[PDB]
Amino acid sequence: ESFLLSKVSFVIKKIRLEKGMTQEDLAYKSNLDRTYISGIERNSANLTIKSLELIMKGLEVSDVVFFEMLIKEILKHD
Amino acid sequence: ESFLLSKVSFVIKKIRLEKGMTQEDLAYKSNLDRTYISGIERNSANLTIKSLELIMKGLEVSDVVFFEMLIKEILKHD
Ligand code: NA
Ligand code: NA
Repeated sequence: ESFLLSKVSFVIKKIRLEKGMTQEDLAYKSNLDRTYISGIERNSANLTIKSLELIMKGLEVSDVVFFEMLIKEILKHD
Repeated sequence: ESFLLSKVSFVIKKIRLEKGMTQEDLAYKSNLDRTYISGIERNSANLTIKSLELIMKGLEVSDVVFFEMLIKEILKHD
């Protein structure tokens, strides 16, 4: 897993926890099942753009805020 | 179910999410299985004191902090 794949997983999980959400709440709100959410948060290699859009909606985060949090994580830690 | 039983379950879940843990992470660290953790989060009626001590250990919360969070929930919301 490259730094980018680990940090896409990292930012999904970080926002989910910031929001007080379980994996099962995010599964329900993203229309992707709980094993799929757990899998993505471990390795985001095969997460598709369509599924990332569903997860941003289920986190109630805009795409701009999600990608800004990702860029900050890359800049300050890669 | 009474406010007490609901609030034991609420406080367990609240600390679990504050610790960034899934139900499987907590099951593993408490030595109680995932279905047992999920059942007591729904309804703590049959949670024993010994299982509660295993859970507080798996959350790495002291019994004093656990019970102080429960009293603050009861006072503020009941
Ligand atoms: Na996908
Ligand atoms: Na559950």
